Amino acid sequence: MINMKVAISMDVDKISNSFEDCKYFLIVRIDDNEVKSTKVIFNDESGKKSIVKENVNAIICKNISEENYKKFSKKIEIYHAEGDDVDKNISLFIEGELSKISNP
Repeated sequence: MINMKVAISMDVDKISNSFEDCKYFLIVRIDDNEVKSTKVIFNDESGKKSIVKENVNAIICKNISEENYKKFSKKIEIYHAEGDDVDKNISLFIEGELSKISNP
């Protein structure tokens, strides 16, 4: 069973085009294969520091920069979103059905 914290790169209406361009990071705690809680971290100068402090297990995004990939892939597994829908993607994540990004 998965017990993990996952960061998702979000626009107000959908998963964003990139980790870099998002409005906010949605921090989801998944426990006994269920979403238990959520939190918004705005993608501003402070939010960029905050996301590191969260110590997430995984990121879900559509695209990510070489720099951010280099930084986060040391510790964090980075998964590629499939379409725009965050709930569909959280489900796919839990099911083990998202692909792990190897190069941005």
